[PDB]
Amino acid sequence: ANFVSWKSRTKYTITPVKMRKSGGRDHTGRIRVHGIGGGHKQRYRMIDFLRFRPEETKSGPFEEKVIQVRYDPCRSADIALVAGGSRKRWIIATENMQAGDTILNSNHIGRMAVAAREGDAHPLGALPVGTLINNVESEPGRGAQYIRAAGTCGVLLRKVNGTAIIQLPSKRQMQVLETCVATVGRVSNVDHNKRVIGKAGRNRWLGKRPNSGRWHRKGGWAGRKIRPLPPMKSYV
Amino acid sequence: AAPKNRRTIEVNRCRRRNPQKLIKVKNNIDVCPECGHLKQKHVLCAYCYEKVCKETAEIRRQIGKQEGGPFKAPTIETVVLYTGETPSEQDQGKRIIERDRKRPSWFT
Amino acid sequence: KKRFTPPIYQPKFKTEKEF
RNA sequence: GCUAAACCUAGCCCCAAACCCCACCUUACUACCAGACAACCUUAGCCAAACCAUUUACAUAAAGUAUAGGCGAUAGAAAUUGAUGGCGCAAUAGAUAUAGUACCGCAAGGGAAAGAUGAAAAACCAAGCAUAAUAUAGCAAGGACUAACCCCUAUACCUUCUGCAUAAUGAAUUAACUAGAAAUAACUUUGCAAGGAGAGCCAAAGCUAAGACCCCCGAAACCAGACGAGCUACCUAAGAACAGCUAAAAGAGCACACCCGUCUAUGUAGCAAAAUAGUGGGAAGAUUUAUAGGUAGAGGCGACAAACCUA
RNA sequence: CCUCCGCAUAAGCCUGCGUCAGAUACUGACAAUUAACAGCCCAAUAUCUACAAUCAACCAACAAGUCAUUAUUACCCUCACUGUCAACCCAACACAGGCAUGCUCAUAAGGAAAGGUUAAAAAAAGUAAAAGGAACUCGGCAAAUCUUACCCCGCCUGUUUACCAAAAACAUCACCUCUAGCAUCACCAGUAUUAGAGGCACCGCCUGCCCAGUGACACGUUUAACGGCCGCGGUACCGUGCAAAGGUAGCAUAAUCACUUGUUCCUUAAAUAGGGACCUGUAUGAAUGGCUCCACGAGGGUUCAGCUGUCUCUUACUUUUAACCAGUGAAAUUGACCUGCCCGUGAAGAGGCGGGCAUAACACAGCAAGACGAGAAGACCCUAUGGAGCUUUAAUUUAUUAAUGCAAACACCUGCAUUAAAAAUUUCGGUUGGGGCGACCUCGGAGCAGAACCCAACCUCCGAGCAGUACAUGCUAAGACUUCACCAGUCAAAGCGAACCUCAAUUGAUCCA
Ligand SMILES: Nc1nc2c(ncn2[C@@H]2O[C@H](COP(=O)(O)OP(=O)(O)OP(=O)(O)O)[C@@H](O)[C@H]2O)c(=O)[nH]1
Ligand SMILES: [Mg+2]
Ligand SMILES: [Mg+2]
Ligand SMILES: [Mg+2]
Ligand SMILES: [Mg+2]
Ligand SMILES: [Mg+2]
Ligand SMILES: [Mg+2]
Ligand SMILES: [Mg+2]
Ligand SMILES: [Mg+2]
Ligand SMILES: [Mg+2]
Ligand SMILES: [Mg+2]
Ligand SMILES: [Mg+2]
Ligand SMILES: [Mg+2]
Ligand SMILES: [Mg+2]
Ligand SMILES: [Mg+2]
Ligand SMILES: [Mg+2]
Ligand SMILES: [Mg+2]
Ligand SMILES: [Mg+2]
Ligand SMILES: [Mg+2]
Ligand SMILES: [Mg+2]
Ligand SMILES: [Mg+2]
Ligand SMILES: [Mg+2]
Ligand SMILES: [Mg+2]
Ligand SMILES: [Mg+2]
Ligand SMILES: [Mg+2]
Ligand SMILES: [Mg+2]
Ligand SMILES: [Mg+2]
Ligand SMILES: [Mg+2]
Ligand SMILES: [Mg+2]
Ligand SMILES: [Mg+2]
Ligand SMILES: [Mg+2]
Ligand SMILES: [Mg+2]
Ligand SMILES: [Mg+2]
Ligand SMILES: [Mg+2]
Ligand SMILES: [Mg+2]
Ligand SMILES: [Mg+2]
Ligand SMILES: [Mg+2]
Ligand SMILES: [Mg+2]
Ligand SMILES: [Mg+2]
Ligand SMILES: [Zn+2]
Repeated sequence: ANFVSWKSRTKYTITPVKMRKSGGRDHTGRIRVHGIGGGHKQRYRMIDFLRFRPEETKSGPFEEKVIQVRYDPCRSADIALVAGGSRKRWIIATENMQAGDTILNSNHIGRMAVAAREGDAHPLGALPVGTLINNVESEPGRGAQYIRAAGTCGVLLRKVNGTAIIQLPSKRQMQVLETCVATVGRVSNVDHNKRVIGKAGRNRWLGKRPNSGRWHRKGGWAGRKIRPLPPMKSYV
Repeated sequence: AAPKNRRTIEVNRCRRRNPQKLIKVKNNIDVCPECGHLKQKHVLCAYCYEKVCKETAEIRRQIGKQEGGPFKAPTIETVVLYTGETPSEQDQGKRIIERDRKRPSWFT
Repeated sequence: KKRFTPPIYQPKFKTEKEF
């Protein structure tokens, strides 16, 4: 096939980017994932998951102003247009994030624990134990990859050594270098879990094609499986 | 239903040469005393009828020329006058159709 | 199973001939 | 006496010898702009083994020997030896070929037919019918007879079968075409003869040579490589359509266009290789639909109907 | 008189009803469609571009949306090329089909249902119909009217076998199970309130017990995984066995094996129908989801009332068809036919044969009893050491992936093993009172088969797949028998060497080990 990924943009921007649906088809053209196809046309809004990204020629902790909080078609959680210095950028909005709020992004790990305030980004080592976090990075400077869905909140359990233990929303524990940044509070759109589709048409709008009509026998995997919680996933 | 066997040429000849199939000789043909062409007794002579039809066509073309358009039928009688002929007292008050030829002998 | 035998068209040249 | 009949050369087959202006990869046949992308990788299967599973061929002589082999079907060496046309075709033949054209298919691809005067054109015969329809009764004829019929006798053919007039198969009919290939061992006839044969091989009358016996059409299939998503299944890009009324931001109701195809009738070689008329379901949505692109057969796609993927 | 239309653009086609001349909407020649409409575009490098649309204004949103530049550097000096026709395309055709868009919404544009006659049957379309009003029929199919109420299934809108099934099947919101801690080609430019693999099916009440077995996960757990959820003795409850638990709630003659038309009440004059019930199911039953229920359905039943030609019971008329006249002109089929009826016969249903009867010749229009009529080398059934699809817990494999372990190298790659996943190749014996099921398949004895031999049966009856004794139960060798072939199986003189086999069957080749 001649499939070329629409994700060719190289420069970050605030403008919604015109996407191209895949319908679950790989670059070879064959279906790789079923149940995807159609739905309302959407435009991608480039999200800056590296919350501590000091502006060019600048460094150190910096503040920003929340211009607005906007529904994002590409994400369960709604996003926020956060502007600082002479730049703007899309970020993941926390639960109680309103327009006009001030958001602090710092890389400083003080000897004491910073007073956690919802919406700000601090290194995990700077947070008090037990604070609710989101948009956690696997490695320092990698960028947020975990706890990004609507209403998801990780927990800061321990800060042994130069490492921090994070309870992910799936309850799995995660060891990360304390220098990696994570935002305070739970992700916005907390009531996303209580959304009623109502009609098959709404699923088709969202872009989920109906399940296959073929009847499958349920094997040994089907029965409820109670397992011990998996061990910590370490990144040190 | 389809034929169970081919019908022979003998049977076919019987069927298609049975006198019911054959054309019947017509004994009602006769010579027209006027022109001498053949005509069926009850039917009008083809030659004479064609003469009359052609003269009628000429007269009707003159009628159309005089009328000059559709829906202009006269409200008076019509008389056809040929070369060398003048309207009579009866012809007075009637639309005159002039034909540029001698009156046919059969026409009166 | 459904049985269908597609019609077979005779070549056009056979019937297109002219004096 | 009409359809028609014929015809001889266009060419072809097998051998020998010999080695063989401009435009055009973009939507080919399109004068004229920054590329970068580059090829190599065991054939398989049918089939035989009466299945199928290891397996199953792709000069002479040694020799069908050594060997291999579900040691079986079958496979099978080497050393060594020495090494100038036609008892062809002649227009259903011979090349498919007058031409890879016409035509058919989206494409890969399939694939025809035929012509006949003469030195000069600046010169009686197939079927089918008609001449000429038919006379009681009968496998259509035979014995006959003065006499066509009338009289008497007579259950078409082929194949298949225990057995067929069989109401079992095939056949309208004419013309043309259309189907028994060969080893071993024997037999017959020659030649020579304990030897024969123009190296090799055989031999306790054999050896050498010749003659003479082994068909045609037909599957569903299997595998390899191409070609196909202009139909249809689904998807991608960017478009278009949805009157009117009730209701009110509705996978809402009635209802056009539009999409579909519930039931009836007709049609069933049809207008149509799935239609027509009426009737009916939806008709602002999970809708319908124009354009271009994508997924390819050990596959794709599928609101699974084993659906659809050029009837 | 009709008008579905029609006129343009798109797409498609490619000169395909313009003129002249010849023929007999054809052939040859000549001519033609003129760009403004449309196509054919853009110099770079960076840098910008949160705020739909819907009369965009209130409003209401969700499915979150077609519409934008700047900065510097370059640069004008010189309107080409191509489509333009038509009665047109895809359907083998001048095919009643397919065919996007803008206007026209019945037309200003575009067309002609009747070749002529007659007015037979049968057939098609339509209209009208006395009295009755479903008495028709499987069924109110069709037609006519506009019409109530109760059930089953599915919640619903949707989807499906293009070309016999539109459904109760598939999907479906909702609920639930399982898997996954993660980024530069899908999932996803997403991150556990996410994504994927599934089951069931909105909602309401619920979803009972069981982990013994299989599977899966773990190093015991799991059933909203595959699945399962009882007896005995005594006279419902009193004791006992067994099991993992003994089917719980609910519903129940069900779309639920049979009994079946279950038994009753209602409904009808009459009901194998329908509805309501039952000590109604050892073959009901709970996300293999159970009950209830609002709406909805061309789904399947039943029904009030009306309606009507469905019918009692058919009739009349118009059109088409039809028949006749004219033109043009197929198809399957066809051994030949000089092609009768009755009875009998026969390859077990005669036009053709035997005995009777009948019998001038041919047309035309109807009919469908026969020509075992045409049509498709029957799709039913069997067979073939003929296929293919699918499933596996059929045989053979792991070449291929995924894991591991061992080497090799210092995670990857390579080689070797093991385990899974996925697959691949191939087969699915025979006899048989058709096939299947059952039984049988080899050997011996007795009858059938009385007397040389031999004789079938899914015929009648018995048995065998050893055992015992001996260790010359060694070696050789004439001649014979022979299970109707061969293979195999038998007996045996003489001789050497010695001493001084029983038994009816009591078994199995080759290759290969
Ligand atoms: N067997 C055979 N002989 C041929 C063939 N063609 C040609 N010849 C022979 O060639 C010889 C010479 O032919 P010519 O035509 O007379 O002479 P050429 O042209 O010098 O001959 P080539 O060198 O063979 O071309 C004659 O003996 C021919 O018969 C062929 O096809 N087969
Ligand atoms: Mg399902
Ligand atoms: Mg074989
Ligand atoms: Mg064979
Ligand atoms: Mg050699
Ligand atoms: Mg030829
Ligand atoms: Mg003749
Ligand atoms: Mg007969
Ligand atoms: Mg016969
Ligand atoms: Mg037969
Ligand atoms: Mg026949
Ligand atoms: Mg397409
Ligand atoms: Mg509307
Ligand atoms: Mg609606
Ligand atoms: Mg099914
Ligand atoms: Mg099926
Ligand atoms: Mg007409
Ligand atoms: Mg007529
Ligand atoms: Mg009446
Ligand atoms: Mg009745
Ligand atoms: Mg009634
Ligand atoms: Mg009745
Ligand atoms: Mg009806
Ligand atoms: Mg439904
Ligand atoms: Mg529906
Ligand atoms: Mg579909
Ligand atoms: Mg169908
Ligand atoms: Mg359909
Ligand atoms: Mg249907
Ligand atoms: Mg269902
Ligand atoms: Mg009834
Ligand atoms: Mg006629
Ligand atoms: Mg009889
Ligand atoms: Mg007749
Ligand atoms: Mg019959
Ligand atoms: Mg028949
Ligand atoms: Mg047959
Ligand atoms: Mg076989
Ligand atoms: Mg013997
Ligand atoms: Zn006259």
